[PDB]
Amino acid sequence: KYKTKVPSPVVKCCGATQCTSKPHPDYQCQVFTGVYPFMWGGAYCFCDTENTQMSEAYVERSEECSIDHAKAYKVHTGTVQAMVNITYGSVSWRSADVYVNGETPAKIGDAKLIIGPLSSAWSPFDNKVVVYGHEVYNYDFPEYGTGKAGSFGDLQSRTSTSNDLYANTNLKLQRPQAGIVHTPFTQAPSGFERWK
Amino acid sequence: PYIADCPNCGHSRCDSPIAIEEVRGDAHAGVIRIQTSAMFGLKTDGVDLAYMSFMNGKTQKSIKIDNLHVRTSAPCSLVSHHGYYILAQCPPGDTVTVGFHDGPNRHTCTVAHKVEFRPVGREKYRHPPEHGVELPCNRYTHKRADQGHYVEMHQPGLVADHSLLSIHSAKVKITVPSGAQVKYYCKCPDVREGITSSDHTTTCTDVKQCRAYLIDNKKWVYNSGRLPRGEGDTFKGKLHVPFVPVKAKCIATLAPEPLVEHKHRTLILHLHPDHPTLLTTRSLGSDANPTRQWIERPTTVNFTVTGEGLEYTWGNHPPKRVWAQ
Amino acid sequence: QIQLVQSGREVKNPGETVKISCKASGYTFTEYPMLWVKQAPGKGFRWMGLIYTNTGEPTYAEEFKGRFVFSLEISASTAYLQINNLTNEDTATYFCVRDYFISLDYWGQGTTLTVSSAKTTAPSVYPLAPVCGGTTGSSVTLGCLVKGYFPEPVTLTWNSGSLSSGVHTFPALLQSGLYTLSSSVTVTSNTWPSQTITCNVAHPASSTKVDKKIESRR
Amino acid sequence: QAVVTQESALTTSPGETVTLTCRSNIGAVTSSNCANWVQEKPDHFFTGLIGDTNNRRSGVPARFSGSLIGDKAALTITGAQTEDEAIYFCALWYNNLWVFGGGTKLTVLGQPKSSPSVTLFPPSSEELETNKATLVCTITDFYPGVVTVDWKVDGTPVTQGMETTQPSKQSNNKYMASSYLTLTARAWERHSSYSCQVTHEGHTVEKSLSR
Repeated sequence: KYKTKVPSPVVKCCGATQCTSKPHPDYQCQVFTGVYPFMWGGAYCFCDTENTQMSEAYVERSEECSIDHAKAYKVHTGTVQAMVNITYGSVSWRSADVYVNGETPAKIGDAKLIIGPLSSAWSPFDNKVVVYGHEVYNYDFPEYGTGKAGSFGDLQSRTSTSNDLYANTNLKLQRPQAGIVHTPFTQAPSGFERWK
Repeated sequence: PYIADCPNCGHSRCDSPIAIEEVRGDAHAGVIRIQTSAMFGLKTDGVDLAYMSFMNGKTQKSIKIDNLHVRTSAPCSLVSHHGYYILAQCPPGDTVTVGFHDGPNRHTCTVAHKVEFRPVGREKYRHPPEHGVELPCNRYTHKRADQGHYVEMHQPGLVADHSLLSIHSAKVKITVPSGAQVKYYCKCPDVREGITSSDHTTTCTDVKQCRAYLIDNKKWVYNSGRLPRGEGDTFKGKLHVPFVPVKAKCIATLAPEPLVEHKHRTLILHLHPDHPTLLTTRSLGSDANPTRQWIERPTTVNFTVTGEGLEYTWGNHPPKRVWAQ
Repeated sequence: QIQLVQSGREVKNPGETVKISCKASGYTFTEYPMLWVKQAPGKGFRWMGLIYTNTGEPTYAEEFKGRFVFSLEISASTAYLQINNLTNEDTATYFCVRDYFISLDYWGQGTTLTVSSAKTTAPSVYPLAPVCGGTTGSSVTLGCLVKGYFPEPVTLTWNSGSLSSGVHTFPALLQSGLYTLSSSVTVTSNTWPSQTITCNVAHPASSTKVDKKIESRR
Repeated sequence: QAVVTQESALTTSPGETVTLTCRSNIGAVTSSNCANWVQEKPDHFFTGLIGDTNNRRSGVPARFSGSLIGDKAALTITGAQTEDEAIYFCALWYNNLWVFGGGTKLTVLGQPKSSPSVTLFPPSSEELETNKATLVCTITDFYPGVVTVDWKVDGTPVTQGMETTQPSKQSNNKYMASSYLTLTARAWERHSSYSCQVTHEGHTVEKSLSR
């Protein structure tokens, strides 16, 4: 889930402050005029329409993104394993980890054993998978870079470290009301909020 | 201790020092991490986390925490404070409603935020019990020795203070806190920047047409949305967060055991939970044929078990398994 | 236990710079930052700012943001005040102070600056011995007159500082564009002139050091 | 941008209880102002007494306690002593800077009076070799700290040539001062009787030299 970690808006008191499209993820910024911002002393900007307010807000990974986070995957077939016990013959023991590919031995104990390949290639994982903590979902996640806001993957970071991401959150700033300092951020709660 | 604009500050939109931003009802353990714009913790100088520094005036007031109240639909329970930030064990609530008592006044602050507490588990409780299994919840720490993240905390912008703009018996008279930087002019033409000690105003007379400002950037702030930018620069002040979300194993849920009843390749199960419990199964044939249903109302259910087996998940109670030959 | 000992007092003509040191003793420098206070001749006490002896960041009072610069020889437990482009109205005494216990707990001795235009004149050191006749009491008072120097300061000791009890050193005073100072010392009548008593005077600005033994007039 | 105000001077007697206050121009003083009390003894000697309203610095006698009384910070000396005679300054914190009060001069009854110790020295000879002569009159250990010094060359009140310092406080809390009478090598050799007269708490002390 996102966090609309709003940078603190500019308030020019008499005249405009043009905004620029900073490279923050989903950097929504919209200049606003026609304010009279009550801040602790009543208003403070002495004009009345030239009072300008520039709201800016970008999307950022939550602190929970590091730890409580869904996780997509493109899943191929790989190679299956097993801790095969054989309490063999009179040997009476070997508990060894093996493979399935039909030329791999595993000389753990005394016996050499070749397994598979199995005929039952049903990977219960689908091609596309989402993963969450322990509950694994064979979900057709839309993709990195695309996820519709509100839908799953509104925030899409490659990894946790990745400062870049894709944040289609439909974050739309609105003008603050009646000459008061604040930042209307109108936004879909995450497609990670739903999906839980 | 920053001061911002609380939205429904008892009456209506005041400017409380405990103005609530970044409500996070995103964990599971009945807990919310909150940021006041007020920085409680140690005093102004050096002592005792359990004291209380908010802004009164331009000034702090680093005194005792005596009667804090976070609350929601019900009164919450504090967990710990550090910096601008408090952790508190709350129930669910449509809103969040915070406030201490200075002693002369209630002086609270309140806010909207959708809160819930699902515990982790297939049981949908409303509250953590005393018993049950432990399993990997998401939750915030008690502690402060914490660096797992840090939020930008650069300077404050100016602030209004019309207590400054007195009158010099005919002219409007600005003063200064301690030699702080007061940014000044009036609608008329007079002194145009203001980086001064206590000035007068030659031209204008009315207090209501002048720039009562306080560039007082000796201490940085949280970068609240309810902050005016310090226009000069992105000063330093990268500053940690205490209450990281951690992988605590909450003391957690458990649903009452089922009543297993045999039939021919069929489990009748008279069932009777405490709370809404997500039951589900997996007929282990390559035909999965699973089932899901939250059960809060006691219900006798049925499961066509096959020859090879079925499994059965009474909430976060462990999964069962069954031979029905 | 805690001693903050400051540099000695300087004289500087307008426009110059000064670096005043504060050497800290008794505490761990790093857990207690430094307050710099100006007590101006008439005006009373004023906070000039505070320096975080841990990070090194200074806070200046608004009155002091500009010509004033705090710094620290961390390594030697020293904090320093530097006042650049000295203005004549900066004559005053500056104290370093330790911030602790929700206030200030220890203050230094003070370093007094006298911003003033003037050349450099070495002092004349004159012995002051008792009147030519008699002088018979249980004790005896000798003196030392340090006349006509510029600028401040001068230091004065008696017998290299081993004789400090019974000493009165009199604050320097400006007369006809020059400073004059004096000191008296009182000892038992058996000590002098039996044992040698010597006035030690230093004037750093002129690199003048004078040792003057007090001799009997006859 | 705040003004701390303190009583100007207070006089008490040994054994009494005296209260000094510290008022803030912006509002009541509160615990978040962390009132500090500092004492200045003569010689630019500073020590901290109380901090954070009521924390007594270590090694400050218990007769000293701080508190908030009404809307101001207060310092109470319970059993004031003669040694407590000094200037007390209060300091208040205001979210980002400190503001010091003007200080209160406190006077405490004690220290029995003490007469001055006067000594007059003749111009040394190395100095008469400069064509100059300076008679130094030193006055130490007097209390109360106020004196009158009058010079008299040959029976006649000198009135030009003399300079008298201001009483300076010694360590024992008594005072000192010196007066200088500068003549010329020549003025020196002319007149014959010099005398430095010091008037203190009504008695007079005359120290004369004879060339």
